[PDB]
Amino acid sequence: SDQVPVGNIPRSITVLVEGENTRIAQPGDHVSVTGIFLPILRTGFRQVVQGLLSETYLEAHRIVKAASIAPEIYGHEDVKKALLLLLVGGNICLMGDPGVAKSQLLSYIDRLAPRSQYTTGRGSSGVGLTAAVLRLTLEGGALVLADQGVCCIDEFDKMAEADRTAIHEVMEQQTISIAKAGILTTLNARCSILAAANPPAALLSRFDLLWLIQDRPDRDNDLRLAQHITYVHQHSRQPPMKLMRRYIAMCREKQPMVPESLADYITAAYVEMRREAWASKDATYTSARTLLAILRLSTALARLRMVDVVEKEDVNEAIRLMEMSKD
Amino acid sequence: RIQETQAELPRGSIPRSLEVILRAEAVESAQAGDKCDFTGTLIVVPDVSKLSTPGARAETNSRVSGVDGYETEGIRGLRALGVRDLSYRLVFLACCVAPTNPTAESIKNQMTVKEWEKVFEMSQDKNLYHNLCTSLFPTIHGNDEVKRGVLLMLFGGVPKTTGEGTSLRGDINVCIVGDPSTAKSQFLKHVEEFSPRAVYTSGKASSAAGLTAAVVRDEESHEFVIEAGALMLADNGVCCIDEFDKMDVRDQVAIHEAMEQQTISITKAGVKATLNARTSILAAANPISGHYDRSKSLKQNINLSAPIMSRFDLFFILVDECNEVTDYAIARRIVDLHSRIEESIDRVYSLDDIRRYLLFARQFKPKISKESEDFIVEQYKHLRQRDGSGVTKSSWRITVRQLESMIRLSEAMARMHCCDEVQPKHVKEAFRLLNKSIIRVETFSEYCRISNLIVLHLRKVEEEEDESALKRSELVNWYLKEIESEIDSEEELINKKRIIEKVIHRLTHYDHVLIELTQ
Amino acid sequence: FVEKCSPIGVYTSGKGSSAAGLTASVMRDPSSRNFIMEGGAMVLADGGVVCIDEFDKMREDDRVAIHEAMEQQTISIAKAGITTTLNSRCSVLAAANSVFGRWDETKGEDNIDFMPTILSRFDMIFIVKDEHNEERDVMLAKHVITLHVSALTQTQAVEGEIDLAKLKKFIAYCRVKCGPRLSAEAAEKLKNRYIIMRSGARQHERDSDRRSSIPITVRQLEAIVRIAEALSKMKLQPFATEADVEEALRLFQVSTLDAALSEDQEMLSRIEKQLKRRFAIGSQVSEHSIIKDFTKQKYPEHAIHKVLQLMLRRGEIQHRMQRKVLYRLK
Amino acid sequence: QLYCDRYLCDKVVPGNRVTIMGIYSIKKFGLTTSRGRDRVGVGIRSSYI
Amino acid sequence: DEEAEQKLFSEKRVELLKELSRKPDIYERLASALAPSIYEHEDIKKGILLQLFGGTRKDFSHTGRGKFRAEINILLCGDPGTSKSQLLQYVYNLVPRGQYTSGKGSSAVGLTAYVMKDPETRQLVLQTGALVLSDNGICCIDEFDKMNESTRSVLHEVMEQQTLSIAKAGIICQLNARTSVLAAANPIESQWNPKKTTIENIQLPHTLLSRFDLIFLMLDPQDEAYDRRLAHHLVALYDMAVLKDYIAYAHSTIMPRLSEEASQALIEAYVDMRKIGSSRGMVSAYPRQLESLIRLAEAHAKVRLSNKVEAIDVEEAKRLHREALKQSATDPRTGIVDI
Amino acid sequence: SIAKIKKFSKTRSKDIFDQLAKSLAPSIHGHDYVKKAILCLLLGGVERDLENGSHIRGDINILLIGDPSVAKSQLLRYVLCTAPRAIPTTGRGSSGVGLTAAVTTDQETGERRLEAGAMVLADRGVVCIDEFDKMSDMDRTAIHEVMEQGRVTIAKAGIHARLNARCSVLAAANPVYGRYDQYKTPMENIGLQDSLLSRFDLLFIMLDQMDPEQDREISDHVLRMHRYRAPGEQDGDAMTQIYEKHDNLLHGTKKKKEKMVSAAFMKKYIHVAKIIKPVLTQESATYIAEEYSRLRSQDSMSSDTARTSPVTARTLETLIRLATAHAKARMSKTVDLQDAEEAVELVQYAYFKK
Ligand SMILES: Nc1ncnc2c1ncn2[C@@H]1O[C@H](COP(=O)(O)OP(=O)(O)O)[C@@H](O)[C@H]1O
Ligand SMILES: Nc1ncnc2c1ncn2[C@@H]1O[C@H](COP(=O)(O)OP(=O)(O)O)[C@@H](O)[C@H]1O
Ligand SMILES: Nc1ncnc2c1ncn2[C@@H]1O[C@H](COP(=O)(O)OP(=O)(O)O)[C@@H](O)[C@H]1O
Ligand SMILES: [Mg+2]
Ligand SMILES: [Mg+2]
Ligand SMILES: [Mg+2]
Repeated sequence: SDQVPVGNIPRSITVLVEGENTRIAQPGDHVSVTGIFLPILRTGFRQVVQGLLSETYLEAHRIVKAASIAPEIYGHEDVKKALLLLLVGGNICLMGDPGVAKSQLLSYIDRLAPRSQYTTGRGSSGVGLTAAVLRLTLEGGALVLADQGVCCIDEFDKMAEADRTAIHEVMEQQTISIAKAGILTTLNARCSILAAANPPAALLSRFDLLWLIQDRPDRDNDLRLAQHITYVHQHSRQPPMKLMRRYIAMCREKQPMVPESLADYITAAYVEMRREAWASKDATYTSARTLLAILRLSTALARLRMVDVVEKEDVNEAIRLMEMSKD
Repeated sequence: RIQETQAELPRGSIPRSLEVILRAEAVESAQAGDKCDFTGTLIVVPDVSKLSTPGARAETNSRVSGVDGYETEGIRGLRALGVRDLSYRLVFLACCVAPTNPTAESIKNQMTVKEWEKVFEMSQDKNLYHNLCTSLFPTIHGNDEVKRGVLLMLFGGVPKTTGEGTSLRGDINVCIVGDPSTAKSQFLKHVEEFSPRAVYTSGKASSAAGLTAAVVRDEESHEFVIEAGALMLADNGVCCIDEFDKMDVRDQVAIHEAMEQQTISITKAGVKATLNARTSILAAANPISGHYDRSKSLKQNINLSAPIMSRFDLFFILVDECNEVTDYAIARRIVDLHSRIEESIDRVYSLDDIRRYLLFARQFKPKISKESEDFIVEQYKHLRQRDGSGVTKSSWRITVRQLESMIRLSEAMARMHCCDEVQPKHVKEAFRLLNKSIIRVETFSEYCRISNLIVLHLRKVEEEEDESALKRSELVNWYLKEIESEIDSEEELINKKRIIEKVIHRLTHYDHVLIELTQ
Repeated sequence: FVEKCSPIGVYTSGKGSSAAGLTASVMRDPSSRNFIMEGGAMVLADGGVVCIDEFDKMREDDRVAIHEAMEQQTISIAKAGITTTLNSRCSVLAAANSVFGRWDETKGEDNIDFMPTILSRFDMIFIVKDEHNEERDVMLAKHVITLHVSALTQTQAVEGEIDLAKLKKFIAYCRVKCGPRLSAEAAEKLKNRYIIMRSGARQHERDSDRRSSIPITVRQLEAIVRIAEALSKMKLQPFATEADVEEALRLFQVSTLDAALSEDQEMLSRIEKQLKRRFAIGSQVSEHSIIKDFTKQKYPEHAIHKVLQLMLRRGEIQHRMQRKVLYRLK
Repeated sequence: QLYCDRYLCDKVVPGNRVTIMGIYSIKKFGLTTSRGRDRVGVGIRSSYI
Repeated sequence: DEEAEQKLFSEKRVELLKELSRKPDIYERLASALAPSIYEHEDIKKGILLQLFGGTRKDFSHTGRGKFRAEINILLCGDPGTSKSQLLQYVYNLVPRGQYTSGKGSSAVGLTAYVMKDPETRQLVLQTGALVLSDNGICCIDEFDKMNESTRSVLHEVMEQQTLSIAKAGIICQLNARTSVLAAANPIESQWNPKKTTIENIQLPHTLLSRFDLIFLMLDPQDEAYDRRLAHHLVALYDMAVLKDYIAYAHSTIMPRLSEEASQALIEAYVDMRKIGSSRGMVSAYPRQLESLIRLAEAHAKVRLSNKVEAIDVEEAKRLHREALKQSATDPRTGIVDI
Repeated sequence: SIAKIKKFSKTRSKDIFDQLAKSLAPSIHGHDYVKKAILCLLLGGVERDLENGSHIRGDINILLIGDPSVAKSQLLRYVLCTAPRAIPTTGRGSSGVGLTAAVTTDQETGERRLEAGAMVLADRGVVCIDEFDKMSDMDRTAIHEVMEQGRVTIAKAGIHARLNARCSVLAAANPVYGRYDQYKTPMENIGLQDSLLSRFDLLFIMLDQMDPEQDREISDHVLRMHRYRAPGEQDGDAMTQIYEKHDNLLHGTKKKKEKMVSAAFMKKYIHVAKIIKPVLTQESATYIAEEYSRLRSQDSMSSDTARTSPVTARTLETLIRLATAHAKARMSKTVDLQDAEEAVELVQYAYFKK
């Protein structure tokens, strides 16, 4: 999109790929190709101009494809920790008032992730999600492309109901099922979803973590935000990714395990938590899904520490994060 | 074209389609919609566009090579060696076509002596009216009115034409509306099983082109051929429509066109044609709320357009009783079906005998006797007088269409009993059935009667005199004076006085029917 | 008659016509990629007159487009890969019906459903009523029957009628030939009168304590200017005179101010307010008593009769067996 | 079907009511064979004015 | 395919299974062996097992009634924070000829069959959909609430007549769709609000609801013992062949039948159910529930490897029917579930 | 489709934007604030990019609400005539598909192709939306993507793209009650959600006050314009210096002491100013931040009047953008305090009403 002139549309080219170069690139990837530019003599329907016309194509010979998260945005440190945990791995939703930069966090997440997709609303609605048949081969949408990656969705509440049902299916079941005239398939989508929205029981019941961002007009916080924004606009750099990608890749290689003893402690905590939730009649949801989310967060933190056995600090930090999100 | 039947289908498989070819005399038979056995040969015929990839092919055995300037290249070499692609398809040639299971004089001659004996034995039985009800519907409990209506629709009336070029309907249409689980689809399924030419369709499953007809081009000649829809295959038969409310409004418009004109007009692909659709329609519909509302008329309980509503001859309404003893009587039958798979049935006539008798009976065209004219006139007069204000509101309102329906039902009864003329028994039966189909709205009558009497008195006072009028006390005294010959004691008199005073207060203040003025 | 008289004229109703819309539309031909535009009733006329019946029945899209069509005389349509601006220089002559079906004088406002925005674009507004005149009906009937009789023989109703062809050609000639502009002396008088009219309108709004449904804006001043210019053009003159502006202001008053100010109506409102309190619900009053009571107050009898007729139309008043005494209902 | 040559072009807009004086003729593009799956008509040349 | 052939040469296994069947607790053991990684919900697993066994496929063509549905359709209504989805996944992965649909993702034409033309040859007039491929199998429907009325119209005929009728241009046919349905549903508010009644919470037409054999109202009691057991099990998460052979043998070797005692027990159960369900607020009863009771009794008879249905089977079926709807705890005159 | 500019700018400084605002359109009477805002659109802000690929918007957006006959459409038409890339798109004239873009399957090849809408064609340009209130909700949700980031994301199975749509928007919408009600708060009259209001940089409310002297002035101006005739055309007929020559009627006898700028020089100067790239100074950053905090605290102090638009994080960017636009107006190298003061005056006027 950077190289397109003013008011025009991106142009396309066709590449042919040989033996070992085959199976290197996947749809949606950014690639650099070393190739030879050659024509093809065309024989077919008659044309206006006499002579020898041809079609061009490219023959390839080589194809080549805590830390600070979005340091430009001030505040939201706990949300940034939760985002780090979601990137590392073992579904996060943000609801906020307008004027708080929720879209920019999703943009940063899309840029950071190796496999990622970013959707803005009705522009990618329908066939942009799921998949469709084209001349026959089946081509997938954003959810299919982001398989084993992270997906980002903006203005979630404005989406059509069908898209929301598909998103719920992806979050819970992790596969898509399509049964329409001409299509009868099940698609694999092992991707984690980050969603943004404006101010429901569905989000609380289905999602794992919800972050509510309320703009309370405190003078000190607003003044510091103004100072940070002026610094950003003037010096074009925050006040004083490859390493982050390599660190995440090294981290995901390991898989910690839960010992037998700590279970009792965890069990106790869970019970007590639910008891408190039963004491506070204004509370809304506690279920085994919350315990599963806590276990997954603790395993992710243990993976961050590269420890073989889950430890106490990870469980405490997961409990604190869930408490902060709920409050 | 022929198709594999449903009974031969394996698991999860679409029926197989085959092409059959008729030569010379056998060409006549095997009309569309039949279910027939073929006897012949299985023969291989070449095809053209089967092989998108190269396959088996022919060539010549001569050891011939090319010469310079005439080298056997692609096209010239293939043409020189006479190479042909070996592609084939399977085609069936038929030499014998028979019905799988087999002009009144012709029908009589076709039947054997034993079949005619059985037909005559059936003919002179009054229990034919009763036993046919139980034979076709052994398992369904109760609802004998619906069984009688379905039988009358099956036998049908007589079509006629007038001297002005108009035509009069001879068919009967039936609709059933009921609460859930009142065996409503069982009647449709039983009629589909019994009838030889019947099509059962759901509301949303059948498309517009699925009904009516389609036009396609002939394979060899320049002419065109017509693919028959559900209504055309059910011509002079019965068409069953379940979930009648789910049909699209424009599909309902097409259905109403077929019901009124009894003709389908096609103007497509350079072909203009008119085809006959003399079908009788049996339809099932659900109430809007899923249950019948006893406090509202029929027009307020169903989402159907007025024209098609008026076209239907008979409407039947089924309501489930909550805790009557019938719950026992129903259960005894249902388990009897599960405990006794086939031994719990006491049919009087086999279905084939019934079909033969129906085929013989449909040929008759009875006339209308002289006394029947006056009897029908007086019965219609009584039916219309039933609509008077002296009784509660009814679901229907009676028009001339009810008179024509009565005539059609009389003709159907005469056809069923094979008599040569319409006689008062059939008229009485049709009158009885049409009255029993009508259901009165239940919410009151006494209040309405008192209000009407008061209105009549006040308006007579207003119209008869330009002088002064009376007051409330005068009205009460007048009504009591008129009742004086009807109340024997003071207690009843005072109770009725209190009741009428409260009723008058309600009329003046709540209903606003009567106006009150000061001195 | 306007449609026939004007050199270019289109007669339409609300929602367009049988097979022609009121505004233009744009489509793309899929086989051969061409941007096709369908002529509407407004685009088909340029410099002509568009007569519009049933102004109330218009659809939403046409209603929005007609705002620009009336104001800037252009329509703007944008679709995928195309943006176009079409010219529509039409004069508008519209007819409409009452909200209740017939006019109700005492109700004053709320008899017109149009919002003030669309009503602002009009230059002059006329209100016509079925006025009771016993001796005028005889003249109307005689005129109608005389027309019916004389239509068969001679088309010479008036001595000095301009022939339709001559009138058409003369109108075209005057429109094409020259164009006039105002004069400063008349301009200052027009300014003074316009300021006075605006002041009176504001005073009326403030005193009546209700927003006027037919406002007086700059567009009405330009409308008076345009009417004076048209009167000047009718005589081929390059500059108008005081008399033209005086006639224009007379017409503008008679139409617009009588429409917007809709003592007779206020006095009828006073009578209605008095009667509503005096009338006892569920009681009878003799018409003679009401007539005496209001004539002792020295109000005209015709106003009382009209108020009683309007109440009869609404249904609050009913006659007894003898029409001498009425009673009140709701 | 009508044939217009030289200055007669663009003198008529679709929708106009016209009176036309002309010569009744047939097209002449050689003795071509009939086409399509319908070949009933024999010796028929398309006509025009 | 293999059931229709005499390949039970393993007389050792036959004897072992026939001896196992005589043991009393085997029923519960089967409910225990159906899913090792699933929680204390034994009633749900028992219902799924009875679904697996299925009712007897009687022949009623001579009667003229038509086909009689011999299979079991089950519904699970509850909050999203439960394990119904895992149950559907396990049933899909366990049984051959299984299909899975979810909410609005499927259309009315996507099911049944649709018109096609071959990309390789000239024509292939009709192609089967999701339901027909599930013939003699299991179809698992999730997010049943979001499905439109157009697809529910198809489901109405599929769930009862076991057949489909298609009438389009040049295509008139009847197909077999002998499937068994496992449906999942959510409350309208995504919470089981106790102030609203059961019918108001579910928000489905009674015609659709009546055809389900069993309805499981998943509710959260917040018991401490439940919390401790589930937490311990879930954290601790950090013979199949014998079951397969037994299920195949029972499914392919025995035809259940019932005597007059079972008949009268069924009739008594039916009238009692009608008495209980008469009150408004709760799901009313219909005659199809009698057939559902018959099917469950026949499945339970199959479990015990018995050709004769005893009163024990009918009583167990009645117990399951009563417990699934939670009619015992539910207030009969207000339609509100209590604890 | 140099010395003069340098001398004029260096000599005038503040008088540059003063005269440009005053001489924007003689055909329109008064409304200095709206003329200033339109000039700010014409000059615009500065697009900025950083290391992480972050994008910061630099365009301005305005919404005008007023009584009928306040010449909003005249302003829109003038901006269409003057701006280089200007496209008019009314409320129901164009739908959501024709605004941004669409995807079509090419029958000739079977591929997927992109067709650009109104906003994509108007890259670095102006889109004018008359009768903005009649636009449907979904179209405004679609316009959100263009108004926030300036890009359009498009996707259908087989193709997906991010098209550039950096643009500025004018919009005019009628009040819900036909005429603006004085007593009711502006929130009831506007009838728009807070998110959409935050999307716009400026809100303006225009009223037709019937003051006799104001009406006299309006009548004088209108009739002076009406009586005017083009020089060189005979009466009664049918149908470059930096400063415009004085006219007896178009300007008046009193205005002889001042002059108006010619249109051609105005366009040349606007283009040159749009080219110039100013920079923000340290003096004004703290000043603007303190005033933003002052406004967000005054939120409690403004008790006698209501607020037209909510104050969010976008307000600070709007302040900086207006400051940079004013710095563009007078050719220089850095943003000064006077531009910040002018921006703050505009914000104070637009954001609150009596
Ligand atoms: N905490 C913050 N730090 C820096 N900039 C912010 C912050 N919050 C908001 N912003 C600015 O405000 C704007 C918010 O717009 P956007 O993120 O599109 O809102 P939303 O995502 O709610 O639609 C962004 O351009 C961003 O530069
Ligand atoms: N009166 C009855 N006699 C016998 N069986 C009945 C009766 N009423 C209902 N049933 C049984 O209940 C079921 C009713 O379902 P169905 O008729 O399909 O309902 P609907 O047609 O209203 O959708 C049938 O399977 C039938 O066996
Ligand atoms: N301030 C003003 N200066 C000059 N003319 C004006 C002014 N305000 C209104 N007008 C006149 O009033 C008319 C208003 O029409 P229009 O611009 O369509 O109003 P709106 O856009 O509010 O509907 C214009 O023709 C214009 O000549
Ligand atoms: Mg955003
Ligand atoms: Mg049914
Ligand atoms: Mg305007």
